[PDB]
Amino acid sequence: ELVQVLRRGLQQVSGHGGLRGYLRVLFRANDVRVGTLVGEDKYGNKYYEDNKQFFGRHRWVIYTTEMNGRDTFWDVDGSMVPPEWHRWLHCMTDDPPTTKPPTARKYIWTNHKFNVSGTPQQYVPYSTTRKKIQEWVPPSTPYK
Amino acid sequence: TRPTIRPRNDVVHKQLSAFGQYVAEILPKYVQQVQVSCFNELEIFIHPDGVIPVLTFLRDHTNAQFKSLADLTAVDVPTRQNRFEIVYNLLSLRFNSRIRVKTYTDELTPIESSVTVYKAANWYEREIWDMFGVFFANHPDLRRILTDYGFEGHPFRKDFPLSGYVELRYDDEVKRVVAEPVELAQEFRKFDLNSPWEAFPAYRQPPE
Amino acid sequence: SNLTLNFGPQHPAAHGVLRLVMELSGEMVRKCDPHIGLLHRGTEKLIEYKTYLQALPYFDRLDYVSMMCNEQAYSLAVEKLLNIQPPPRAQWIRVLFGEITRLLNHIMAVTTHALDIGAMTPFFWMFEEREKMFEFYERVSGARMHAAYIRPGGVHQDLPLGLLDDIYEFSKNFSFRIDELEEMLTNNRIWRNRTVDIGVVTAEDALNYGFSGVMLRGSGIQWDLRKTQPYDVYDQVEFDVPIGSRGDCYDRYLCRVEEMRQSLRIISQCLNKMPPGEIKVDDAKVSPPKRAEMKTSMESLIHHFKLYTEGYQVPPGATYTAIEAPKGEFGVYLVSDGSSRPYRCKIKAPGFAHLAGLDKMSKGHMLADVVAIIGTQDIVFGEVDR
Amino acid sequence: SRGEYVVAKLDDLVNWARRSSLWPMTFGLACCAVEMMHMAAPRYDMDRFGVVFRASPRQSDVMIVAGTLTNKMAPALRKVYDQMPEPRYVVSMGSCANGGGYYHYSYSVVRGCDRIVPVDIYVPGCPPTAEALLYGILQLQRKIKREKRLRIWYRR
Amino acid sequence: TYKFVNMREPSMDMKSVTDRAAQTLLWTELVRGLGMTLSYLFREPATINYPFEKGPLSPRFRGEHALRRYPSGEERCIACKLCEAVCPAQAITIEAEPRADGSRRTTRYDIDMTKCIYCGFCQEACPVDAIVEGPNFEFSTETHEELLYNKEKLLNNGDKWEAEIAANIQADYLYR
Amino acid sequence: GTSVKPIFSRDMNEAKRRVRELYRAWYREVPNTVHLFQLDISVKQGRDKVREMFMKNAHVTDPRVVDLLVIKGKMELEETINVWKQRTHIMRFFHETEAPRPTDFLSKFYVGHDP
Amino acid sequence: QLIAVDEKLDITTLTGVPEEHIKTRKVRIFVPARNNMQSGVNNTKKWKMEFDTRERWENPLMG
Amino acid sequence: GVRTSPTGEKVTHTGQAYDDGDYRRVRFSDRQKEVNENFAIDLIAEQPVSEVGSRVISCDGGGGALGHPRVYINLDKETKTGTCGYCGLQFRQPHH
Amino acid sequence: LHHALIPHGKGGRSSVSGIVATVFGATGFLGRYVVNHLGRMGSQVIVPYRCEPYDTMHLRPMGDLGQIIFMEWNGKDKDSIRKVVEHSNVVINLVGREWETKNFDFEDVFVKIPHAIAQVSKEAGVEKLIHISHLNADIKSPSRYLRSKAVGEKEVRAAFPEATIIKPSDIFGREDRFLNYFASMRWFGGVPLISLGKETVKQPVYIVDVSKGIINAIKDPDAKGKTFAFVGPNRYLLFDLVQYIFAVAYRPFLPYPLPHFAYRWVGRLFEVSPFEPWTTRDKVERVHMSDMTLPHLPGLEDLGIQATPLELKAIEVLRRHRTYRWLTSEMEDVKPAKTVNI
Ligand SMILES: CCCCCCCCCCCCCCCCC[C@@H](O)O[C@H](CO[C@H](O)CCCCCCCCCCCCCCC)COP(=O)(O)OCC[N+](C)(C)C
Ligand SMILES: NC(=O)C1=CN([C@@H]2O[C@H](COP(=O)(O)OP(=O)(O)OC[C@H]3O[C@@H](n4cnc5c(N)ncnc54)[C@H](OP(=O)(O)O)[C@@H]3O)[C@@H](O)[C@H]2O)C=CC1
Ligand code: SF4
Ligand code: SF4
Ligand code: SF4
Ligand SMILES: [Zn+2]
Repeated sequence: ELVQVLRRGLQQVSGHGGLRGYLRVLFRANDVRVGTLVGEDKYGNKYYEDNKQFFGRHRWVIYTTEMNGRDTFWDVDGSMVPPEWHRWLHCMTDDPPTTKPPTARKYIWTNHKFNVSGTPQQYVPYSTTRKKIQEWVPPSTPYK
Repeated sequence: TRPTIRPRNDVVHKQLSAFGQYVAEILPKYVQQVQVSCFNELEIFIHPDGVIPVLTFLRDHTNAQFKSLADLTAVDVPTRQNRFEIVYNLLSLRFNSRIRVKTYTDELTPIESSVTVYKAANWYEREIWDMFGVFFANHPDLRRILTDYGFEGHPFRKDFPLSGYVELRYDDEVKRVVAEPVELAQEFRKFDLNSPWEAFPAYRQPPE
Repeated sequence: SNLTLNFGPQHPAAHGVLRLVMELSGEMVRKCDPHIGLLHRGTEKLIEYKTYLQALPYFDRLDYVSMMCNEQAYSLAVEKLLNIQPPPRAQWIRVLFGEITRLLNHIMAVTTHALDIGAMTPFFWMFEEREKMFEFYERVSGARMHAAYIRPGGVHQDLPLGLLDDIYEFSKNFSFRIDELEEMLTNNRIWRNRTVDIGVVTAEDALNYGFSGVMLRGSGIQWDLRKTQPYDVYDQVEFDVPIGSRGDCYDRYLCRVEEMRQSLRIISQCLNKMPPGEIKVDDAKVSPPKRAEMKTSMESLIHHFKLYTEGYQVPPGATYTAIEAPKGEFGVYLVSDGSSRPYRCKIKAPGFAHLAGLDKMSKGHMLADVVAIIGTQDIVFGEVDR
Repeated sequence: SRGEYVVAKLDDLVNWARRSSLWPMTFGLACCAVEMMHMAAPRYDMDRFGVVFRASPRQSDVMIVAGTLTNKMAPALRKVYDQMPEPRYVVSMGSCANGGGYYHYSYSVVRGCDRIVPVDIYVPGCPPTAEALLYGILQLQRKIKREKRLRIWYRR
Repeated sequence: TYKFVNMREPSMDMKSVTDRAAQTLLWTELVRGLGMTLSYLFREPATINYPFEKGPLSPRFRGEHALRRYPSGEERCIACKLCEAVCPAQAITIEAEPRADGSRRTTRYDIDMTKCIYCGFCQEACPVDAIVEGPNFEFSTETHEELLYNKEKLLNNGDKWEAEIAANIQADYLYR
Repeated sequence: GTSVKPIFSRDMNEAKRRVRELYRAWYREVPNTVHLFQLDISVKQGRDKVREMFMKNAHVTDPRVVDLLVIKGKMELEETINVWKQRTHIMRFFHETEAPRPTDFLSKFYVGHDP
Repeated sequence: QLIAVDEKLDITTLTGVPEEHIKTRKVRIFVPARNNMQSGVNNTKKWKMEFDTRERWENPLMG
Repeated sequence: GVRTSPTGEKVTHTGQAYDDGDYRRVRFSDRQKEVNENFAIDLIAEQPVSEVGSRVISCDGGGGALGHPRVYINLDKETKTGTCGYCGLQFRQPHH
Repeated sequence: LHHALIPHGKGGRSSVSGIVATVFGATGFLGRYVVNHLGRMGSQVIVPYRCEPYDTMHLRPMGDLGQIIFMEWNGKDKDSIRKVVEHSNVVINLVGREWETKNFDFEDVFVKIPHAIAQVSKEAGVEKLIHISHLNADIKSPSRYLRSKAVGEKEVRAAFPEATIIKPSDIFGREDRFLNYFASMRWFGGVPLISLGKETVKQPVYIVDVSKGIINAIKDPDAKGKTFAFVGPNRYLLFDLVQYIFAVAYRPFLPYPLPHFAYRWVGRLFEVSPFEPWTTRDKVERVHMSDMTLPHLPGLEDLGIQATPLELKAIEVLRRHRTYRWLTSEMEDVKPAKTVNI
């Protein structure tokens, strides 16, 4: 029984792409589990499943190392997940976007964006309405 | 009329009317009115001088035994000469009943404190004094309970503005929290929601 | 001269916003003076400026450990004033989620009391169950705690198609968690020494000081609102009321644990007896119509418009409606003037009366005893301060 | 250059040590603190990130304003913030702490804790979920990682 | 119907007194508590690996607001101001006027997210499913001003989260 | 008799005597307040502030109103003595941060519309 | 016993209102006029007291 | 359908843009102005007009209960199409 | 007046004052007070900063939402200056250092930077410029600080002819280097004074007075191209001033005379610090130099400011330097110092 769990650990080491891949996933995700690859994102994220872990650990994402413009080898966050995989990953549905793709609309963003707070791309509020009162303009010609 | 309408209970209505008559008979000196609502709640309107007697009766009489003071509060009605209305809600565990006693006062007339009858009143009366400015005579310790230290005015009064008169901020010149006249980036937007058509004909008032 | 000490508001055992001014002789407590209002938000005055539907989330935020119960009390008051009746399935849903809310509140109370006394471990064990119940809340409403699910005509939406099974799965296992908690605390001599004969209150003093709920039943007073004045369907469920004998912290702890067990019993009964039908009163002048009717029917659209802009009018009157909330007797004195906005709303919270009596219970006790007494009263200052 | 490389490395080390050991003051006000309690619960386990509550402000690195700030409480909040040794950070949790929320027009409520103390991260919600607060805490960590104190000192 | 919780007295048998004395002298209850802690030590923890794993959610979840469109790309909002009237926090501000084509459309649609209580009354009131509460909850900012949303920001939120908002609506509109 | 009952005092003389008692208590308390709260004001400044606060209600002629004012002043003193108030509360009496509002017509006309 | 106060009722010093909002305020007491868009008369029964309109300006942020 | 202001600022679909002398543009320095790129008026203008063989048509915006309240449009005028007051879709009878 | 800039409100936090002010050196001693006063009335404040943004946190609660905007800038880059002054109608210059770093000397922070600011503001359409110099600034002083101050003052005047120049003298306040500097030398046993400080006269001025004077000069139409001197109501001998400082702090006063060369040598020794120096040679020169008297210049009383005497404000700075025994002592207990008044 102990030798079986040791073999399972060795299999986990081997199944991540050798020692380099094992160390990469251990230092990035703080986890070394192996699951079936559900899908691959448009931005490089990978989504894995394993139904033998309990509810909460049965789905996970390994984030990409390079999002729109920044290096996300170390700095990753939850806002990097596109909305379809956002629905799959938070267990709002049992259908991955690979098997049940979302509806296509011309106005839907073709490029997901993470939380851009603290960057030059941050949203700045302003009044969207036009000027209420128009002032009289004096004539350009002298009066006397 | 069955599914969507709350059912009636005439037995409780009769019992509450009988007990209201009983209380009015026993205390003619202070009882001014007795009512039973359509959902079986007994209300007793009394003169302000009968707060201590009536409550004591309701707590100590063998047939009343209203041992619990559920709630004590005030209501502000500016159109009345006696602006403030003092409401006592009492619970009787022996007879599994609830009663309500109402009296009145204004800004300058003190109300006798009921701490001797009910200990629970001690904070409630304080709260009334804090929120409406009704003074309670012979209170063991009557002071503000809910508002900030040095707060001026009584917020639960109807003429008190919703956002108050002062607001707080930290000032670095004096290195402390300061109070300034209130200023709002967005003023509260008052809505006129009342319909110009009558809703309940049963409550129509004589047109003078 | 005694030492004067500020206990809180920034204190782990002060529950956030309590300023207990204590006069101490050594460590003996000579006087307790609770300064409150550090969480006074002026809820009642704000309610005076909203419609009846708009005032509902305030009751969520009142006692933020028992949300559906506050919603239920407010809804019962408004239904009594409106002379309407919720449908039976709505009442069963209300009682089920009220019992779940009682479980949540009792977990929070017992675990925080143990943490204050020093037992840090059961907090983590029971907050996972609290998380699962938050999941139930979110599945039924979309919010983990501030649901606003219970409305003055019934409930907002129907249960999702797989929720009853998950509730049954949680309930069939919660008893072992209670058993582990009791193994941790019930027979421990340190726990008993910290709690036995601490904060002893007599039955008469409890009645006069305005106590309610466990604060009464620990002294031997055989009282419970769900048994004596049942409101929704509580007359159709069988459960037992735990009664104390010594009036101290230990008896109240035992009463709360047994009340968790009885809530499990009631939850089982509600799960078995859930009936079919509609979830809100079939009166479109009070409850909004369905979205499909609002987009097809002229009357439905008009009533949707008027209900979500002005609201329904409540006939003039005044009521006092009380329920057996997990912390005691939670009441609303509601005054309507015939309009679509409440004229006056006074909230009666058991924490107010229980805290007003902390000085009486703390006489002849030490600082740690006062910490235990604060823990045993189950005080949340959102409802105390309002 | 050689000195700038050294100060950059020291900046990295100091920022890593500061962001990996964030000790919030055991400070909560209202409903939101309950969700904060769920962040320390086993499911999320803020301890596993290096985040532990400590009662004394002198032993705290971050203040999380979780709940409504009333006019009565504002001096106390300012006092416990001033006694925090530097560097110190403030996280605003929920609508009430952000801008007043459901009591923005009340007479006794401070319209946003940024009137009292400077705020680093604004976590929105009523209440924010424990995941939302965890996201805010990790965002604060990423902000701390971005600060360059010794680089700026060296260029003075 | 009531039961007693603490009305049991113990047996005075010599052997029972001996067990009580042994418990007092040898601390058997404390060993039982230690055993409970030890049994918990060898269980699997309930911790999830955030942010690589997320807590479960529901289609009914209320989070960051968004303004939606019709399939043609036309905005759904018609400036009825029902959401503005129902908002318990007065967090919505609306200004409208006839558009260049005569359509009834807003010129200002602002939501103060530091006033919003995230109750979802606005999306219940809306007759055309224009304003919704989305599934996003990870939108913490570094400044207060970033949480004062205008119409451009809300329309961008709708365009960004539509693929998920529509699917969530599809799974719950039959309960509404 | 106008059917009005007193709070404590029956005529203006008793109300005036209660006012004098409260004023004496405040005058005695001022130095202790300055020392305990560590205020940057003189004892003379605090006593002048007390005198100003008392003179702000010098126009009252109703004994009941004077009684309620004395009761409120007693609560204020009890708050100050027990250190329930903080330095911020005590210093709110002076309005150090508020910019003085001009009182003449021309300045009001220049700044805005308020009378 | 009664003390027979024969003065004019004045609670100004007890309400805590700043003196600016007592002396320079002008209130209007009136029965509101019927909304000319509807024929209902239920909003013209009671008397209303309101205050004089003061200055409203535009917020530099968000307008 | 975004256009550029003479100062270089993007113009929103509501038509708002700060003037050259307006100091409030300073809020966009070192940052950006948020402008939604999809203009609803231009998007709805691209939809073809629907030919129907009845005097009165019905519109619910599509999707059944997921659209807008159902309304009925008269199409008796031959010089102008019938427009939905919610969706903006245009309907007409066969002419010419 | 550009309608968007027309004043509105009651002068509070949410009001509009019509002022768009770029405050250089707002992260300093005087800058925090100036920004606080500007944000009190509801002014749009633009803070150019070069330090770590953490060091600007205290400036954030000083304004309403959107009324304080922080932008990065470089002193030697004119594009940064143009970026930060493009939309402003007032520019205030509070940049200065009491020591020379390896990157900026006295003529870099007092001549080059003020001249660049003034020139870019003039060519960007800025209407009002406020420049802070020293009271004792002149091109023949033994202090390089004051010589650079005078050169920069004349260069700023050349670049911005209608600029307002303000010349304070020894500002004292909570975060000052005047009262704190003399209170902190108790740790060296004695107090070294040149000629026992019996031949030096100082006229310190309150920080709040200087900030109020700057704010008043902003909204004074007649103060376009004038030069102001901001001095306190009382002139003290250095010995009497330091003795009063030690009396308020309740510390033992043990002064001793130190020759000029020895004190200059200790200043040079302390100058070697890679951090902020405890004292410098220039600091020694400025401390033991008498304050100039310029009666022909307008003062605080011409801007409506009544200068606050040191006696009413020394306790708020020096109470931090007391021990626990004397921590609660009052203000009028310390017998105000002797004044060399006329
Ligand atoms: C001699 C006494 C003084 C110095 C004492 C030093 C003691 C030993 C040094 C400690 C070693 C630890 C530092 C490096 C650990 C960083 C690990 C790595 O992952 O960090 C990444 C980046 O690396 C760090 O930025 C580098 C930090 C240190 C850089 C160089 C170290 C300089 C040491 C020189 C000390 C000499 C001083 C001598 C004084 C006399 C980003 O990780 P991060 O994402 O955030 O956290 C994990 C979260 N996940 C899950 C999202 C991935
Ligand atoms: N304090 C006094 O006694 C009186 C002051 N003086 C003058 O008054 C002005 C302000 O006084 P004070 O507040 O006390 O000075 P401080 O030293 O306290 O602050 C100086 C300000 O100027 C900035 N600054 C300094 N050097 C540079 C630089 N090379 N590049 C960019 N910014 C820089 C600082 O920014 P950072 O924090 O990033 O370094 C800081 O914000 C100064 O010009 C001073 O010369 C007039 C008479 C005396
Ligand atoms: S934001 Fe909402 S949940 Fe949080 S404290 Fe305020 S009211 Fe309570
Ligand atoms: S969720 Fe509630 S508070 Fe927020 S905008 Fe909608 S209605 Fe208003
Ligand atoms: S979002 Fe919906 S409810 Fe609000 S104004 Fe637009 S259409 Fe009306
Ligand atoms: Zn349509």
